Amino acid sequence: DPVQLNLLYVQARDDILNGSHPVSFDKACEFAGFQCQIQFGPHNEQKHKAGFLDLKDFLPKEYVKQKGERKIFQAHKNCGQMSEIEAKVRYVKLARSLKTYGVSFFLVKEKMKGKNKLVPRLLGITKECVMRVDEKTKEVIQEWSLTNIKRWAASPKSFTLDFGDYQDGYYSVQTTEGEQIAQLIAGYIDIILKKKKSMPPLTSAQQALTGTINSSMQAVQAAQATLDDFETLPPLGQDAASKAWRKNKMDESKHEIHSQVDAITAGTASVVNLTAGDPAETDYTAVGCAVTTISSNLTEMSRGVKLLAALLEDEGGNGRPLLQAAKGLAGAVSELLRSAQPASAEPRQNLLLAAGNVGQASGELLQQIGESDTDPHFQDVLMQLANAVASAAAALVLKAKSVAQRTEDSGLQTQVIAAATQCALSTSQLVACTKVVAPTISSPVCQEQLVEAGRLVAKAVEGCVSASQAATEDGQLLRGVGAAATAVTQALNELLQHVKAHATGAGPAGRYDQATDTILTVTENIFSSMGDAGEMVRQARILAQATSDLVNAIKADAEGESDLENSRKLLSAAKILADATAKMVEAAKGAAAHPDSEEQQQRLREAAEGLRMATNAAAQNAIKKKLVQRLEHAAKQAAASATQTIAAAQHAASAPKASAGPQPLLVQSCKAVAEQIPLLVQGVRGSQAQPDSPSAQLALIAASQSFLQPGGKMVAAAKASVPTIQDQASAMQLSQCAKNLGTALAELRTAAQKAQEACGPLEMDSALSVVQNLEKDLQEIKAAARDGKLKPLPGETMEKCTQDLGNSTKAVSSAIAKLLGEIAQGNENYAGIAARDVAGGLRSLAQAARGVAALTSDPAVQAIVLDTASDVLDKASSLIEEAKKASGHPGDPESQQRLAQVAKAVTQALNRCVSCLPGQRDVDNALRAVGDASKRLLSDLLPPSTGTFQEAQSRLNEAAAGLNQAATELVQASRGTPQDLARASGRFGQDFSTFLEAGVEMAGQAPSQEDRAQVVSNLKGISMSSSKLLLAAKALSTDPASPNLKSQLAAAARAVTDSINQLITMCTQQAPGQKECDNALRQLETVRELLENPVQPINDMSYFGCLDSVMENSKVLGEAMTGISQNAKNGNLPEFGDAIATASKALCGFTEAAAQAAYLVGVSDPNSQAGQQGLVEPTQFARANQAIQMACQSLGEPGCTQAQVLSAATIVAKHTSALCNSCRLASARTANPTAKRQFVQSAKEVANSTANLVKTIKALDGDFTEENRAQCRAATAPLLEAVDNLSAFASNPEFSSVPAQISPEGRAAMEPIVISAKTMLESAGGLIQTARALAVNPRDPPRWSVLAGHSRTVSDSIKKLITSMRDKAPGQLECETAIAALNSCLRDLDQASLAAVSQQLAPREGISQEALHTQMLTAVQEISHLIEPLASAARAEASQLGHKVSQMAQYFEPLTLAAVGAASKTLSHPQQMALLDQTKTLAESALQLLYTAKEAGGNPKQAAHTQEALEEAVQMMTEAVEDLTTTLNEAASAAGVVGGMVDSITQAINQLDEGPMGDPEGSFVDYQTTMVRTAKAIAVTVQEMVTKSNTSPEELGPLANQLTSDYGRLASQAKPAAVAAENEEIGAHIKHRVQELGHGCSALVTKAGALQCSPSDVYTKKELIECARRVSEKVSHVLAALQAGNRGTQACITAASAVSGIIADLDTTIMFATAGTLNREGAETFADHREGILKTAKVLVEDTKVLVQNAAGSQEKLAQAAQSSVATITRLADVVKLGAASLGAEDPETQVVLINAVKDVAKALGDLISATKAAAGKVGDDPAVWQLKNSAKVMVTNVTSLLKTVKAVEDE
Repeated sequence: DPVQLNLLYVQARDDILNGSHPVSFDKACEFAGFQCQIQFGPHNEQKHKAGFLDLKDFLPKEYVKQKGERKIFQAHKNCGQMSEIEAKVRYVKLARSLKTYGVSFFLVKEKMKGKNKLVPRLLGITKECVMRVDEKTKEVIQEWSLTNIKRWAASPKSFTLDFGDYQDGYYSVQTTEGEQIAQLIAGYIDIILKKKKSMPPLTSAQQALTGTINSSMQAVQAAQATLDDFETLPPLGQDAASKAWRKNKMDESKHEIHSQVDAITAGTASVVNLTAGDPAETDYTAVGCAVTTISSNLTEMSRGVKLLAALLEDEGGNGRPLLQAAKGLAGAVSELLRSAQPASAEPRQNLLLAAGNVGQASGELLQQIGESDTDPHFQDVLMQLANAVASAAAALVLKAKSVAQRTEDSGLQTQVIAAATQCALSTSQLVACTKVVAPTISSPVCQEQLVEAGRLVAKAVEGCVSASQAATEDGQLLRGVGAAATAVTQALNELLQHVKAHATGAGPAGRYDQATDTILTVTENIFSSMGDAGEMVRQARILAQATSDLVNAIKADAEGESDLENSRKLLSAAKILADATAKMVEAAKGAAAHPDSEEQQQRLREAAEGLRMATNAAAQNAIKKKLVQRLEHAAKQAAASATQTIAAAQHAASAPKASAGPQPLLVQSCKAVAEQIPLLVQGVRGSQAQPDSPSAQLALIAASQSFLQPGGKMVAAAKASVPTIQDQASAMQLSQCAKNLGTALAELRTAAQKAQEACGPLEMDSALSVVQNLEKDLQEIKAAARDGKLKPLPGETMEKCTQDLGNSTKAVSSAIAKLLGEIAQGNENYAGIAARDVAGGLRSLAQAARGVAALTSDPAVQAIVLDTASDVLDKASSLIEEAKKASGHPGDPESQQRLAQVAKAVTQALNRCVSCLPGQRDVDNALRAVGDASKRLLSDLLPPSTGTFQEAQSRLNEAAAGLNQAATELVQASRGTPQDLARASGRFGQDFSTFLEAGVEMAGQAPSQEDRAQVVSNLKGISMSSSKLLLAAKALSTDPASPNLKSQLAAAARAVTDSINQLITMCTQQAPGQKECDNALRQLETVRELLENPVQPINDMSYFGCLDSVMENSKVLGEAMTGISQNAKNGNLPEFGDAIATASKALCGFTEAAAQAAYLVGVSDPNSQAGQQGLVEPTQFARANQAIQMACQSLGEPGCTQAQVLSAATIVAKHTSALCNSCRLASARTANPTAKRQFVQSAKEVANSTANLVKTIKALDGDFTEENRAQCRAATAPLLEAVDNLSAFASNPEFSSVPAQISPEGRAAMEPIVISAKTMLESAGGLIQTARALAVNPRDPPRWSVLAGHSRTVSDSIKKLITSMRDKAPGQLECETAIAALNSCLRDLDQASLAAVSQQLAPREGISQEALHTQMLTAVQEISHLIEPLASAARAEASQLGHKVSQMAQYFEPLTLAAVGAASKTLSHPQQMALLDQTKTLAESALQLLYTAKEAGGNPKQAAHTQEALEEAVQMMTEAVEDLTTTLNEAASAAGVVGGMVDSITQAINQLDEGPMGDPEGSFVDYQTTMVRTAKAIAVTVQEMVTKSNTSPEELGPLANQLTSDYGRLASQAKPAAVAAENEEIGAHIKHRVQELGHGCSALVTKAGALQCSPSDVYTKKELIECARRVSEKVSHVLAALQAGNRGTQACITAASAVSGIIADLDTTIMFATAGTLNREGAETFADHREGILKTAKVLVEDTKVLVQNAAGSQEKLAQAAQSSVATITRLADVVKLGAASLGAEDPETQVVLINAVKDVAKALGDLISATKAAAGKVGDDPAVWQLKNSAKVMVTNVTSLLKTVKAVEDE
C-alpha cells in the first residue's frame, strides 16, 4: 500500500522539517538522505556536491545552520541509491521507532539544579507519558507516566507539575504557553482516569502578642515582689582595696540601672508609635519585640536596684526611697501593658496616658541615682516645645475645621474632617511620646523613636494641606498653610533642640570654646589630608584666619583683664600662637611652592600639631579636653549598648536551653564582655574625676582600645544566633540590640584613635606612677597585715587566686621581654606600650598577692608573700625608671647590659615570689634535692669502693624500675589534689637521690675513665630530663584544672623514660641478656598513663592521619611479636631483643596515635566545642629550647673534640633555624600589633647569634686553639640569652592553649576506643614478661600457652579498636542528619511554590513585608559566612567538620519558613515566584555541597576526582548567595526601608579592624590603582545623589544601595593595602581614612532613604545635602591618604585617566571631524602649528627621557615628569586641533589621520605611563624595565612617525 506510505512520508517531513519533531543532527542527516533518495532520486557521486542543495528546505531550520553539508553528503552515500519504496519504509520506521513520535513538543525554559540559570528542554507530552527530553540529543533523559500526576497548574508564564510519589520534589518549568499545556494535560489525565472508571474574634496573630505580654506580665510582678526585700551582701569590711570594690559595684550598678531605664522608656515609645496604626496593619511582633524589651529589661533592673540598695545601706544613705522609686516604676510599666492587649477596647487615651506615667515615673528613679545626663531645664524646654508643637496643632485643627463649613461636596466634606482628626491624635501622640522619652534623651534609640513620631505628625500635616486643596481657590488655603508652616517650624525647633543635648560633654563652655572647636575641625583636616597639596594649604588659609581671631580675641581679653600679672600670661600665651601661627603660615607657603615634596607635607603637618598644643598652652585646654568628652560619651554609649544586649541574651536565649547549635558559644562569649564592662566604666568615671590629669586619659584610652576585640566577638556571634531562636519576639529583640552595639563599636574605634594622637605620650612613667601607687597600697596592706582583720574580696578562692597569680607572673615576665626588645629597637612609641604591660601585670600580680593573704590564714605565712610581692614591685620599679633613663641614648652597650642585669633580677624576683606561696610547697625541696644532687654528680664521680662491678651495676638496673615507677606516680598524682601531687614528687625526690647514689657509685666503676665522662653525661641527661619534668611539675602546682599544663607534664614524663633508657642502652651491662625488655616494660608503664584521659590534644597530626599511624603500627607490632617469638625458640638472645625495641617504639607510637584517635572523636560530638591550638606548641617549643641549650652545654666543658664540636653545630643549626620559623608563622597570625614587632626582632637575635656562633664553630674547625675554643665559649652567651629571652616572651598566657570543652556524651563516644586501647597494653603487659624467661628456656607449655593467649588478646584489641575507628567515622552521621533536615526544607518550598502558582498562598497577617526580608537576609548572611570554614574542614580535618555542618543546617528551616511567608505578602506574581526560586536554588546547591563533604569526609587521601568536586561545588553556592543577597537588598531598596545598607556598612567597618595580616597577592601599587578607582565611584555617586534629591527623590533607593555596596569593596582591599604598604604609618592611615569615611555614609544613607518616605519634606531635603557634602569631603581625605604611596603615584594614575580623557576629547574632535563641523577659521597658516608641535614633540621626548629615567627615584621628580607629560600632551592637544582646523573639514580624512596620530601617540603615552606605574621601585634588571624602554621607544617611534605624518600632509 504505497499511498498511505507516501502520505506518512509527507506528513513526517512536515513534522520534522518545521522543527515540530526533535531529531538529532545525525538522525536528521539520515532523514536528508531519504530526502535526496526520493526527490533528488538516486544521487550521483560526481554531480551531487554542495552549491545546489538548499539546506533550509532540506533540514529542520534549527539544524540547517549546523552546516554539516559534506557530512550530510556521506549520509547520502550511507543511504546510497537504494530503492525508493524501501527508502520510504526506512524513513517511516526510523521516524516511528524514535521515542519522540506521537507526542507534541514545546520549547520550555528549565532551571538547572544548583544555579539561577535556565536551559532549554523539549518537554514531551504523550497519551500516557510525561518525558523530559534534552534540547541537543533530542533523546529522552527521563520518563514519567501520566497516572502519577496529582495537581497541575496554569500561570501566565509558568507550568508547574508535580508527582509527590516517586521523587520527593516536583517539576516546575516556566513557559508562555502554560495555559494550553495545562488544559491539554487536564484533558489527557481526564481520559486516563476515565479509562479506569467504575470583631471579638481576634486575628490569628493577636493571640501571639496576647501571650507574649501575658508571659511578660507574669515576669513583671515576680520581678516586682523581689524588690521589697533587701536580700544580702557579702561581708567585706574596711579594706581600702575592698572599699574600692564596694565603690565600683555601686557605680557599675549606676550604669547598669541606667541602661535598662533607658531601654524601658525607649521600648514604651515603640509600643506607642507602632500601636497607633490601624489594627490589621500593625507589626505585632514588633510590639512583641517592644514588650519583651520592656519586660526583659524590666527584670534586670530589679536585680540591679537590690544590689545597689544594699550597697547604699552600708553607707549612711537609706535605700528605702530607692525601692519606693523602683516599685512605683514597676507598676507603671505593668499598667501600660493592660492597655497594650489587643482584646481590651479602652479608649485610645488610656494607652497614651499610661505611657506618660512611665516617663514621669522613670524620671525620679534616675533622680534618686543622680545618673541623668540631660539638664532639668532642658526637659522643660522639651515639655513646653512639645506643647508649643501641640499649640500649633490646635490652630491647624480649627482652620481645617473652618474649611469644613467651606466644604460643600458630600464625602469630600469629611475627608478634610478625617485629615484634621488624624493630626489631633497624632500631635497628642507626639505629646505623650515626648513625655515618655524626656528623661532618657541621651541614648540614640530613644531619639530614633522620637523622630518617627515627629515624622508621623509631619506626614499628617502634609495630609491636611492636601485636604485643604480639596477646597476651592480661596484664602483659606493661604491661611491654612500659614497655620501649617508654623507647625512644621515648631517640629523643626523641637528636633534640632532635641539633637543639641545628644552630644554635650559639659554645660559651660568657657570663653574661647567656639573659637577652639573651629580649629580642631580644620586641624583635623590638616592631619588627615596628607598627600594632597591643594587641600592642606586651602585649610591652612581658613585655619590661619580662625586662629588669628583667637589671637585677636585673647588680645582684647588681656586688655579687658585688669590684674597686670594675669594680663601678661594672657598676652604671653597669646604671642606663642602668633609665633606658632606664622610658623605654620610660612611652612604652608613652603609646601605650596613644592606640591610633590613629601617632606613639605610633613613640614606643614608638624607645625599644625604644635598649633593644637599651643592652644593647650593658652588657658583653654579644650584641644586635648574636648577629644576626651568625645570618648566619655562614646564609652558610656557602648557600655550601655552592651548591658542592653547582655540582658537581651539572658532572657531570650533561655527559652531553648539547647546544648547544641550556636547558643552555647554565645553565653560563653557574653562572659568575656560581662566582666570587661566594669573595667571600662570604672575607667570612664576616672576621667570624669580629673580631666586635667593625663594618666586618667591614657587609662580611658587603654581600656577602650582593649574592649573592642572581646566585645566584637559577641556581635558576630549574636548575628549568628538570630535565626535559630524560635520565639520571634525575643528574637528580634536580640538582632536590634546587636545592630545598636555594632554601631556603638565603630563609633568607639574611631573616637578612641582621635584620643590616641591628641593625648600626650605615655613617657613610660605612668607605669612608674602606677607601680609606686601600688607600692604604697600594698604597704598599707602590709601595714593592715598586722591589723589582723583583712577580709577577702567576694569572688576569689585560694584555688582561684593562684591560677591567676601563677598566670600573672608569666605575663609580666613576657611583658619585660617586650620592653627589652623595644629598647634595643630604640625608643619606639611602643616602648611606652611595653611599660603599660609591665605595669598592667604588676597591678594583676599585686592584686592577686593581696588575694592570697586575705584568704590564707597564718599571719607569718601571710606576711612573707607580701614581702616578695613588695620586693617585686621595688625591684621592677628600678627597671622601669632605668628603662626611660637608659632610653635617652640608644646604641650604648652598657645600657643593654645594665638593663639586662636588672632585667635578670626581676625574673629572679618573680620566681621567688611564685615559690614563696605556701600552698604549693616542698616541690622546691625536691628540685633542690635534685639540684644539690647535681653538684656532687657534676664532679669527678669516682668509686671509693668497687663492691661488685658487674653485679652492683646490674643491681642498679634492678633499682631502675623504681625510678621509672617513681615518675609514673607523678602523672597519676596530677589528677588529684595539689597536696597529693606533692607526695608523689616528695617520694620521687627521695627516689631520685637514693637511686642516684647507686648511680654515681657504680658510675666510675666502669673500666674506661673516658666512659666516666659518658656516664655522668648519661646521668646528666637523666638529671635534666627529670629536673625539667619536676620543673613541669612545678607549673602544675599552681594551675591544677588546666588540661593543657597536664599534657606538658606527661610530655616531660616521656622525656625521662627515654632519658633513663639512654643510660641503659650502652653504658649498662647486658648480663641479664634482656635489658631491652625492661625498656619495653618501663615504656609500657609510661605509655599507659598518657591514654588514661585524653581531655586535651596529645599531638597535631589529625584523625585519618592517626588512623594510618595506627594502621602501620598494627602491622609492625604484628611483625615485632613474630620477631621476638621465633628467636626465643632459637634461644638467640641478641636478635630476640631486636624486635622488642621496634615493638615498644610501635607501642609508644601506637598509643600516642590511639590517644589522638580519642581526642579527635571526643571533639566531634555536637555538644562539645574545640580549641584554637595556640601559636607556639608547648611540646615542640620546650624541647626545641632544651636541645639547643643541651648542645652548647656540651661545648661549655673545656675539652672540645671534633666528636662533640661538629655534632654540636649540626644539632644547633638544625634547631635554631627551625626555632626562627616558629616565630615567623606565629607572628603573621597574631592580632596584637606588639607581638608582631617583638616576634620578628627576637627571632633575628638568635640568627645574629647564629651567624656569630657558626663563624666561631667554623673558626674552631681544625684548629683547636684554646682561645679558639674560648671564643666559642664567649659566643655561646648571645644565643642562650636570646633563646631564653624569646622563650620568656612566649609564656604570656593570652598567646596559647584554650582547652577544648568535651560533652559528657562526647566522652561517651570516646570510651569504646579508650576501653579497647587500654586492655591492649594490659594484654601486652603480661605478654612482655613471658619473653624474658622464654629467652632462656626453649620451651615450657604453660608459658608458651599464655604467650599465644595474650597475643590474640593483643590482636583482638587491635582489630576491635580498628573496627570502632572505621565504623564510627566522624562526619558521616550529622551529614545524614543535615541532609534529611535540608531535604525536607526543600519540600516545603516546592509545595509552597505550587500553592502560589494557582494563587492560593494566603498572606500571613502578623508581619509586614519588610520584616520578612530582614530575617530572610540575616539567615542568608550566616550561610555565606560558614561556606569557607566548611570547605576547609571537608579537606583537612574531620573533627571540625562535625560541628560546622550542623550549623549550616539549622539556618534553613528559619529561612524557608520565612521565604514561604516572604513571597506570600509580595503582590506581583512574577516577583514572588522568583523570590522563592532563588531561595530554592540556595538550598539545592547547599545540598550538593553537603553530598561532596560527606564524600570529602576530611580525608587527605581522596584524589582530585573527589577533591575537585568540593571546590566546584562551593562556587555554585557562593555565587548563589550573591544572587539572592541582591534580590533582597534590591527589593529592600525600592521600598523606603534602609536597613542592612546601614548594617553592611557598620559591619564592613568592623571587619576592617581584625584578622590576619600577611600580605596576600598584589603589590602596594596594584591595590592603589583599583582602590583609588573605587574611591571615585563613591564620590561620583554622592554628587549623583544631590541632584536626584531636587529632581526626582524616588530614585534615592538604588543609589543608596549602590553606595553601600561599593563601600563594601573599598573596605575589602583596605587592610591588605595597609599591610602591603612600605611604612606602617602609610598603611594605618589608608585604613583610618576609610573608617572615618564609614561614619559618613551611615549618616548619609539613613537620611537618604528617609527622604524617600517624605519626598516633599523641606527640612530633611536640607540635612541630606549638608551630609552629602560630608562624605564627598571624606573621600578626598581617603584619596589623599592613597596619595601617600610613594610606590606608584597619583601622577601615574591621574595621567592615565587624563590622557584617556584627552583621547575622549580627541574622540569629541573625531565626532566633529566625522561630522565635518570642525571648519577652518580665517586664514591660519600651518608652520605655526607644525613648529609649535615641533617644540612640544621634542619637549615630549625630553620629558619622556626624564620620565623614563625616573622609574627609580623619589616620587617627586617622576610626579613632575608625569605632570610634565600631561602638560606636554594637553599643550599638544591644544595646537593639534588648531592645526587640524587649519585644513578645515573640507578635507576631513587628512584631519582624521592627523588627529588619529596624536590619538595613537597619547595612547602610547598612557601605555608608557601604565608601564611606568608598573616600573617603579624596581631593580635594574626587572622584566618591566626593558618593557619600559620598549614603551619609551614606542613613544619615540610614534612621535617621529607623528613628525613625518604632519610633515607629509603639508601638501596634498
